[PDB]
Amino acid sequence: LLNDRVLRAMLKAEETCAPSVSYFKCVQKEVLPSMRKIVATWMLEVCEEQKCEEEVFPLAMNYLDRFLSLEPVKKSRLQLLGATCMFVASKMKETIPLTAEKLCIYTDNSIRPEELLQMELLLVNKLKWNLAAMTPHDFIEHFLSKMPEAEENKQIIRKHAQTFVALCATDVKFISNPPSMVAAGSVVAAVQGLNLRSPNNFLSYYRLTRFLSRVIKCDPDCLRACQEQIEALLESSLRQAQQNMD
Amino acid sequence: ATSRYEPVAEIGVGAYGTVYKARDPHSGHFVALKSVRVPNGEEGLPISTVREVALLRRLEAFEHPNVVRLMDVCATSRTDREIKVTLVFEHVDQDLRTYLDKAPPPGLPAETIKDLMRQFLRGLDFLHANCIVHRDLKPENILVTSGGTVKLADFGLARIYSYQMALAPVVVTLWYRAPEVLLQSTYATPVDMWSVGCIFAEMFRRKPLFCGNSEADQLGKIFDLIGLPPEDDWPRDVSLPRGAFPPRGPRPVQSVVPEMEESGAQLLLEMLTFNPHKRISAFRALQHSYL
Repeated sequence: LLNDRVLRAMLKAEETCAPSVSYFKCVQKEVLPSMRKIVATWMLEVCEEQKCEEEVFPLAMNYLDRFLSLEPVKKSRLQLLGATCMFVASKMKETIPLTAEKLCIYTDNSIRPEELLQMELLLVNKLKWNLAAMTPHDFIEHFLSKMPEAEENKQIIRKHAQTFVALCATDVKFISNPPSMVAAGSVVAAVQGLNLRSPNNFLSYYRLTRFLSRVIKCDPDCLRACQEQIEALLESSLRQAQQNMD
Repeated sequence: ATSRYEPVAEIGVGAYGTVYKARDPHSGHFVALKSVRVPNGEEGLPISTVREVALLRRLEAFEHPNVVRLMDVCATSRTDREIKVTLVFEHVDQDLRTYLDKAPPPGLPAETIKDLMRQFLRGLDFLHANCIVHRDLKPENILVTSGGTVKLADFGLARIYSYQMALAPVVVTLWYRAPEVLLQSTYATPVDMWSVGCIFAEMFRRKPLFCGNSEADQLGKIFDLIGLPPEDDWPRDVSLPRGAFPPRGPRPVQSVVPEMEESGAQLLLEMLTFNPHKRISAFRALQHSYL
């Protein structure tokens, strides 16, 4: 079919956009994982608040990681990078792209359109205009097409997977694992957790790791490892969801 | 300039401006540095420029043989109302003209054609698959470095270069444009197939099969060979959109081409239908009796 031919190409391209798992050690001096945590989660709120196309956020994070992989950045200038990555991500994925002014508004006008636009060329050029990158969502749909599940079911899987993908994107995992893994780990965690609540329904869960790793052509222990990592990230939302007081 | 590339010769000037040629210092390879001007909006890079260029880079990871690679891109000059973007490219050594000009053959061969075409359709069918359609499908925008290859070129670019007609230029070598391309402005995918048969013929073994100038002049030039279609195969609507004026009939193919085979005539006919619908497919062609 054309499933494999595209998929093969998706995976090639996936690897041409891969960031460096080492950039905090090697490239960055000021910037630390906790700061990226703050920008990523800031970006997520913007995409949510602005009801952006969901593939915008994970696309911007790709840009951000691939840039931190190539350029050292002052922390004071990180949020600006977040903004720019969303600026370009949105332009790439949205019929009504985010406004530079609307983006700076979200920084409480800490940054300015003129700065944003300087960055855009920085970012775009560093990435060599290789921007139609893959997202976890691109794969989720693919895997979903291969699966024998009623459209009602695929909707719920699709919903949950994309939650997980967001969880991942605000984590360093997203730097280590390509969207194919992120998508599969998320589908695997989603479908599995749905099979529990509703046994004898999401029975695509059944050895879904091997299935999806057969597609991705990946070590199924990594998909198992990835899945667990996600399942843990989710738990770590038990902390956030409540401690908002003190 | 400027770019981490060192230019040399200047393989061409034309529609897409000057097409100079450089080496990749820390790679040690040849590169075809093209270029373009786009407007510096208040919202930065033209949404349509980022999207168009981005897609051309979403290709190098197919490594398709008969298409050239956008190797790199760079937005060099920012200034209020203009950014300049050098498109670094894969570099063939020579083109289909320099190929058919340095032609030892007196008329032939055919298996240096039948392959060479069945090839040409390949890259076209690919670019089409990915939703790309070519404007300037020409012997300028077709090439081979050596060993025979046929890497199609200057694909897509038309969208990115819309800002060119702010220079309202230049060559306008309208030898190949589809019966629609300037009878209207349809920019369909089939119109990209027409330009094929026009190169298909020109290969046996001469110069343009329909070079003229005027839109209608070429339009009528075209009718001379194919034969003026009666309605309802007759569209609209603008830009001195002439109706049927000079009335003609269907002329044999091999006639003015020396000389198409049994099918080579019949296929180029399927190719060069007026009606883009009952035209031919970039693929269905690519597997005709003519092979």
